[PDB]
Amino acid sequence: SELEKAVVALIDVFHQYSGREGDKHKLKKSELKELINNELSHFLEEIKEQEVVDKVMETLDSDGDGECDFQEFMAFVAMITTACHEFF
Amino acid sequence: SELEKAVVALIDVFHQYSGREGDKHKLKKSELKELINNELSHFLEEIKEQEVVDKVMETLDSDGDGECDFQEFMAFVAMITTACHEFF
Ligand SMILES: CCCCC#Cc1ccc(C(=O)NNC(=S)NC)o1
Ligand SMILES: CCCCC#Cc1ccc(C(=O)NNC(=S)NC)o1
Ligand SMILES: C[As](C)(=O)[O-]
Ligand SMILES: C[As](C)(=O)[O-]
Ligand SMILES: [Ca+2]
Ligand SMILES: [Ca+2]
Ligand SMILES: [Ca+2]
Ligand SMILES: [Ca+2]
Repeated sequence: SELEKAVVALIDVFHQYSGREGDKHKLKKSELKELINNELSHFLEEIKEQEVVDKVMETLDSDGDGECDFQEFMAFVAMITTACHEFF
Repeated sequence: SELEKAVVALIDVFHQYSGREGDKHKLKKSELKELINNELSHFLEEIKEQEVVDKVMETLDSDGDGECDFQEFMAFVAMITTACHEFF
């Protein structure tokens, strides 16, 4: 179904980005930035400044380790979906 | 992108199911049951018993109003994705 498709897309995109460098299970700042810029260009403004990279991670980073893990990525997804859900 | 596709699929599926009866913004038990049975047949066992319908809603229903709203649907999605994410 389309829902099952969306579930595996969420898994797949996190993984193409998280596995690039360092911890293959977490998104560092440069990997988060590339995900947003390449994969969310219709929902979010392109990130061009280091201070925005820094602030975005600061916001997503619930447990405070400096990176975005899968659960944190999932909360980020829920935020965008809710924002899109109620624009309409 | 495939991620933006997944975001709009999440919105769309909740809405086709929630708007069927009563509150057009919330999933009652029969609407939740149909969503899981029709749209999650590869991830979850088909629900055939009222006690399972009752227990599933009890689990998803964080604020205690007897129905599943959008934020609660989003937490349910995060649970299935995490379960699927780490099966592999
Ligand atoms: C082509 C679709 C564009 C039409 C549209 C839209 C729209 C309104 C608000 C958002 C959005 O996702 N923002 N996310 C935020 S503010 N951060 C969590 O997206
Ligand atoms: C065709 C794919 C089947 C292969 C597979 C798989 C798989 C393992 C675990 C789950 C799952 O989503 N369970 N969700 C639960 S337990 N409730 C929150 O799915
Ligand atoms: C070694 As690689 C292509 O996952 O950065
Ligand atoms: C009136 As209807 C087709 O949204 O249940
Ligand atoms: Ca990484
Ligand atoms: Ca973190
Ligand atoms: Ca309803
Ligand atoms: Ca509820």
